[PDB]
Amino acid sequence: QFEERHLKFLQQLGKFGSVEMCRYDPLQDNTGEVVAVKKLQHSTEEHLRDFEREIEILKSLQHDNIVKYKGVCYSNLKLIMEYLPYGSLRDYLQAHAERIDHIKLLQYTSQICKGMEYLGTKRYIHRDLATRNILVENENRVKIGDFGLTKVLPQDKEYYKVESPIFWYAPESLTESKFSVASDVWSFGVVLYELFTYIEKSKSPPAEFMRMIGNDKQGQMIVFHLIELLKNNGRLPRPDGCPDEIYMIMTECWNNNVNQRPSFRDLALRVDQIRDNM
Ligand SMILES: Cc1cc(Nc2nc(N[C@@H](C)c3ncc(F)cn3)ncc2Cl)[nH]n1
Repeated sequence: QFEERHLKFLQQLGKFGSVEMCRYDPLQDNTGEVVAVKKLQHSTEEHLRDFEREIEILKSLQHDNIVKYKGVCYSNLKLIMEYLPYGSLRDYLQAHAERIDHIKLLQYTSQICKGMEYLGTKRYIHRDLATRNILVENENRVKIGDFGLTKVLPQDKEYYKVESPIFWYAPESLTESKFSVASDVWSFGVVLYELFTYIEKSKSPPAEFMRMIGNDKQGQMIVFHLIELLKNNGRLPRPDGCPDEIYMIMTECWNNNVNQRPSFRDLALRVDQIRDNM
């Protein structure tokens, strides 16, 4: 119930659709809060339907580590969310690496873990866990910030079959397009990896996987060699300075065996506990 004429454009925030920063100024004086505004660019009939489910998913979530839904706006459906001022975790970490210690990295880890644990109780599968999709609210709090690929599990099965972010994808997601809580855990493992690399560019999952495959490989061979690599227990390497106990968590998340991957409940308790030993 936001009126389009009351959303005053401040700046673009980034790019299935674009995000803008706007001030909702309903009294048309100069007051009112800044908000984030997501819309589709050239909306095909399939994209609109998916965007409408994204909205209902986001509207259905209330959690300290999940970005807050505010409303919608029709002229061109726009989704209105709270504005989180420190940007993506990926960008915040690059910008402020010098001030972020391992204890802080594990505070973030733990909050992402709690948000995912909560998603799992709603039977939601995120499908796009990555630091680019986590927002920073302040130095002490991060929020899962985008739900554009998120799906609801069917009532009677524990997975769901659908450019993908292939370097964050579990093997069964690459080979069968099967997504589950277990494949979110795989990707979480990649998130934890990103964090302890501090986003040093040549240590990103794409750069590393491309070197391990061979930087000669292009187009469509890439995914085939990645599947092969993962099937042969090829893995992203331990980041410089990542403690043994943390890399062990990553490697456990990256089990080819779906059922042997840990739960977000398990992950949250171990990370919290490692945090205290520090
Ligand atoms: C929904 C929302 C976005 C913000 N804020 C910012 N967003 C962005 N980029 C967008 C594309 C983005 N959206 C979601 C996400 F997970 C990451 N990045 N850059 C800087 C800021 Cl400050 N507050 N609320």
